[PDB]
Amino acid sequence: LANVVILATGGTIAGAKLGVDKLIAGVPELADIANVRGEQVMQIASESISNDDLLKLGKRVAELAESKDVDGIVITHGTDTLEETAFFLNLVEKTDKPIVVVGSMRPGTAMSADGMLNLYNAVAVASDKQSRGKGVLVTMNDEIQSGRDVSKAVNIKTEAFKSAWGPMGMVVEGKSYWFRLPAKRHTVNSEFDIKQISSLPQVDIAYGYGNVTDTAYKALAQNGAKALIHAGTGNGSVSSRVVPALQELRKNGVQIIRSSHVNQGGFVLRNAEQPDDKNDWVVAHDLNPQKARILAMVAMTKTQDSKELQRIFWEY
Amino acid sequence: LANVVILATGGTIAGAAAKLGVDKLIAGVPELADIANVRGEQVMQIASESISNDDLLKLGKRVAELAESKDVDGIVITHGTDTLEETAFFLNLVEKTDKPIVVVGSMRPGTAMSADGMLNLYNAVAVASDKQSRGKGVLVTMNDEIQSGRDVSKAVNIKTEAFKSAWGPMGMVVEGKSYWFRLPAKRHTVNSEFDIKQISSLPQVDIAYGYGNVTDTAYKALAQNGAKALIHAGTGNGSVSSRVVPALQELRKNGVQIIRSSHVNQGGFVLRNAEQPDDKNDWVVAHDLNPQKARILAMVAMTKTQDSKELQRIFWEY
Amino acid sequence: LANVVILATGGTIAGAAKLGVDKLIAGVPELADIANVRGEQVMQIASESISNDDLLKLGKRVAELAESKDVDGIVITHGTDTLEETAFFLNLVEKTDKPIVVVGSMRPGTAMSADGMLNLYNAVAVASDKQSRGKGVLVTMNDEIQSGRDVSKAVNIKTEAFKSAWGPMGMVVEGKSYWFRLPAKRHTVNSEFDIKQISSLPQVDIAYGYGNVTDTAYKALAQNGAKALIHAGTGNGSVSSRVVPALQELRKNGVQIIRSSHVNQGGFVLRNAEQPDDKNDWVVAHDLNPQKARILAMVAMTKTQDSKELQRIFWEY
Amino acid sequence: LANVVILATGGTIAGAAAKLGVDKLIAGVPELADIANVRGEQVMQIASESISNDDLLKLGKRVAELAESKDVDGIVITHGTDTLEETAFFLNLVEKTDKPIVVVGSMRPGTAMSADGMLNLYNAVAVASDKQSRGKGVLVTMNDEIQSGRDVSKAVNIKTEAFKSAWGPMGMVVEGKSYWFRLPAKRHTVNSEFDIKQISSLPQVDIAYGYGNVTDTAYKALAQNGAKALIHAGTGNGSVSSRVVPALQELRKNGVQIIRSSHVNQGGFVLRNAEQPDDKNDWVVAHDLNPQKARILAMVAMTKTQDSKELQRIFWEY
Ligand SMILES: N[C@@H](CC(=O)O)C(=O)O
Ligand SMILES: N[C@@H](CC(=O)O)C(=O)O
Ligand SMILES: N[C@@H](CC(=O)O)C(=O)O
Ligand SMILES: N[C@@H](CC(=O)O)C(=O)O
Repeated sequence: LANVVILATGGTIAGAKLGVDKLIAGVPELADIANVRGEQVMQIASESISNDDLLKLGKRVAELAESKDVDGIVITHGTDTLEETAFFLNLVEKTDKPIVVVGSMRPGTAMSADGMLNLYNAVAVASDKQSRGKGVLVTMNDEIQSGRDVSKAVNIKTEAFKSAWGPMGMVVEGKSYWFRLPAKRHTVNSEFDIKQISSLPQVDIAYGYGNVTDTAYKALAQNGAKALIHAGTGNGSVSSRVVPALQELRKNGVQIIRSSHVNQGGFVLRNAEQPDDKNDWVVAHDLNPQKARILAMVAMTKTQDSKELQRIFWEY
Repeated sequence: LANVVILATGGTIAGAAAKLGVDKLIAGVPELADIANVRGEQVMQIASESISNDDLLKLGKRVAELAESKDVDGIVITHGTDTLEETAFFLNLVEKTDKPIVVVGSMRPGTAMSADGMLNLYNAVAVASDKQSRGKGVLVTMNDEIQSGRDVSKAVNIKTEAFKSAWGPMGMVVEGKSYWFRLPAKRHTVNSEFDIKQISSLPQVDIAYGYGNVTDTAYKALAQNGAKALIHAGTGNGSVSSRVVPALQELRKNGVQIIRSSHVNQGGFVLRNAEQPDDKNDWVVAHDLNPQKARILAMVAMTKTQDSKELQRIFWEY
Repeated sequence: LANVVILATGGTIAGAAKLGVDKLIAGVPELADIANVRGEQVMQIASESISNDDLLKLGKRVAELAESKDVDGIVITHGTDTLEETAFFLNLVEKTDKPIVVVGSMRPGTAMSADGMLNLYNAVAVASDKQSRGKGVLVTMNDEIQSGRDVSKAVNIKTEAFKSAWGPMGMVVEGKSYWFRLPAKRHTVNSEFDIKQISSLPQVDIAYGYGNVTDTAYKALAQNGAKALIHAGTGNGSVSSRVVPALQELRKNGVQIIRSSHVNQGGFVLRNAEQPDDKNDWVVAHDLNPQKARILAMVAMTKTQDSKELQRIFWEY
Repeated sequence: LANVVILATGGTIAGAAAKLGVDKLIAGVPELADIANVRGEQVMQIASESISNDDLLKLGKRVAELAESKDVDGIVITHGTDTLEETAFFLNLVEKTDKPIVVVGSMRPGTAMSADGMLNLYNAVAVASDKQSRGKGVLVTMNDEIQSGRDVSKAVNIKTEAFKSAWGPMGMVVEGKSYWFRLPAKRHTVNSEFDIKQISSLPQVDIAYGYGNVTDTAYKALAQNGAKALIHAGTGNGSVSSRVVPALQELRKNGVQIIRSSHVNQGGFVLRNAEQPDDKNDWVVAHDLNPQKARILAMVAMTKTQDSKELQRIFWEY
């Protein structure tokens, strides 16, 4: 049987009160499908995660990917920032070993609680040869989702996690069924490595909407942001009122990254709504504002060149 | 034939955004003359991502004058897509009329191959001319759909199907004809307690985003710059970082309404007292409304009340 | 507390369709907090094998419970395969404002993370709720309140199996109902149809359109007693060259021809667009998928044989 | 510039359906000259709902000779939307080439307002011309998307977003540029074991629907009239009424393959041995393939094997 480690971090799947040992006891069928062992990396509500928490989780994952005693890794996590952690690990963990991030929308105490099967399915996928080299996976709602572009898109319901580019597969009675492969750079073919990463630069997000001002953009840069993800309307559109503040912030050395709150499909096109070449801005392509923040943080451990940041938004 | 007035505000539907005047928009769709007697007004000429609260008030005031005119049966607003959903919701809350109000944009300018603007405008006029549209609240007619101005949202970039609601389209418009499948359940227009006739100004409301390692910085800065309500665009169920809760409690003590929305915009809603102790903090949940919609309702509402219980009731009924 | 009766019909919700209604209820003790619940076993079937006579029996029992002063709301537990056919049929023929809720599960209560427990809780919560009065028949899976009219089994395996092209009308969360849309189409109290009057349904069958299809399924189904054929066409109810002559002669010999599609996620079949329905005296099924259009074709033909009245019905329900 | 040949077959994309020649389709998109050296051929002029197996063989042999030509870089087929998905999957199985093959149609004719054909055709040529398309299998380029011809389906009537896949678009095409976000996982084109150069005819495969009170009649008449496989378009997970199981045991006993598909088409798939005992019956499940797509794959598989176990492998790899 495969050797799988579960790194627990908290979340509703642990309602964040249960320790990894009771999560494992909760799903006795795990022993039918893998030799499982757990660690408690942290116990948090994922809306409260820090950059310190990600670095600790990422270092611990790498240590396990380097052990020959570990065939696959499952991370139990809060749903609220599951997508951010999943994408982070996709960029920085240079391993073909299966990494599965999994949450639940209900606590194990609720009627029809989703955690038990989610965790069974995360271990099955963590144990499957088909998962090797696929990059980071999320195994909720009987789907295999890419950790790059899966997002918490529906509140309350168990089908919370969607990608604009579709599920890559499904998992049913412990069996993995593939229908698509990834096209963007991940894990083994990533240029980033958590091994070379000691700290993450500060990246914040400001929201675009009618009558918005430059207040959040200025205040976030004054308080440490090295890049601002603009969560614009439409195709990363920027108010004529705020454009001059973004110009001034870029000259001031802040990367201006044009994402959107248009998250079910499509992508932000360079030079369409704003003269990005002229302003030395970047477009976040299809990536939603919290995903763009992660790719921006990870990329700026390696470069501050707006041209290289654009290539990285076009490749990951 | 109904008397339909087209109010032009700009947008890609008038693009080469916001370069063609209403008379060339109308002259580009000669078939309008078959379904209605149309006339045009230029209310403004803007890229809608650049809208001000001043422009919104101006539009709500002009719509109100046309609605009470006996020579007007329906009103079409041509508009940029980027904040179409904000304007549509605003009109839905403040125009106390039964007459059809339709907001319409296009994802492609009229010069582009396979431009969506001509059929969109034809459909908007058809819908605004139709007795079925009366009393339905503000409607949006893109991609052959009749969408509620309340909860339809620009959810897909680039593609002509950009506008979605979590609760589906209410109907379709095909070859000029409206087909209804659902009716609105939330208060609007005729049955709203709000009225543009009594609204001349709007309180400042701003939005801040929730994500990993977020700080209280944006909330504090926005409140220092005049925000009377902060929309929290939370992760998950309006969830709030432990590092941010202290600042939201101070800001509420200071008289700033705290309204928990989310960036989980495909379905579901934010539940009172689930992720945060709203009753304890005297906060409001925004129910199913996305952050930009919650802003529009928050600021229409606070023309009338600062009581957080009334604001919660409004977020549950509108 | 509301008085709610559960009628059990089978389905994976009752899987180990092997569990009696008394076990289903006991397996959700929380039902005691939200209603006074009684169970009856109407039948114990896999819903893929349901018959017209199952439908009438279930409908006639629902009508008797609706007429009773001691019943506030009704829940039917049902297999998911034809849940959408039963829910539409009940929406057409039950003349009552009392809540009727149809419910199944995609996994048996024996499975890890079984969905049947919360589904039944939700069905009783919604059947108990005054908000449900006058709304027509409802389906309460995946935390949603779906219209029985146009909800369909659209996704295999997963618990979000039920979708409507027109979206969920609401949700049910911790036993409370949250409404966002109202039905537009005729249902229940405003229906011209009544299960009280119906003794037996006309025979109605369905044939599929596809490349290189022939007229064979259509003639064989009519030859074995179909009074109406639901064409499950490509595209906008499109009909092959090769099939149009056989459908014209069937119509000529009194078989109703109803143009549906296997294009089910949205849109509708438009009269006179792909085929000259006025000339052929055919009918379009509007938005209704083939199995839905079959239900409505059965109910409609208990009243009329006039193709124009059938088209009016397919435009109103 | 790339050499792209357009094989025209009819459809709404050529409507005044199937009335304009390939020259008029080329002339109505003058910008194609900017992106490729385009040449055409009228293969047939039909409403795609009337297509035959003869039409498919002739089109697959045409596509094969052109792909074999060193003066052709990519191929575009202009087609009716009703059976576009069947043709596309057919070609993705039988055309052993890394050269781009794009099937395209339109939901509105080019005379309608905001007609979708011009941009769809431009995009099909752009993708057919793109080095990124080589090796990807057959593509469909409608609604600014790049869809796999394997599993894209006409899922929405009337609207230009008609074509969807359960597994999402692979990419998008915007201002003639291709943007990829997934790759195919299933066997196609060059790694197919099937080849149009070896196929002179197709076995007869027919489709029958499952629903309440369904009987065995359709299954028996279709087999009596020549079917060698029946595609069972079941409720749920390929479920079969107990009124019908006996009839299908009989037909399989008499050599007719029985392939369990479903009318549950937005997601999941039909699981072997779950709803019916397929090992015991010697039946095949269609996996994620919808009934019309299952038929295509059955027909093509049945030109190389009558072994139900080999057919099931094929349903699992393609
Ligand atoms: N607030 C919780 C929600 C969840 O886990 O579902 C978390 O992310 O930890
Ligand atoms: N930025 C433009 C885009 C559009 O109209 O599609 C606007 O909102 O005006
Ligand atoms: N075949 C079962 C499926 C289910 O109930 O989920 C039935 O319809 O009875
Ligand atoms: N009936 C037409 C429809 C279309 O092309 O959109 C066809 O398939 O030929």
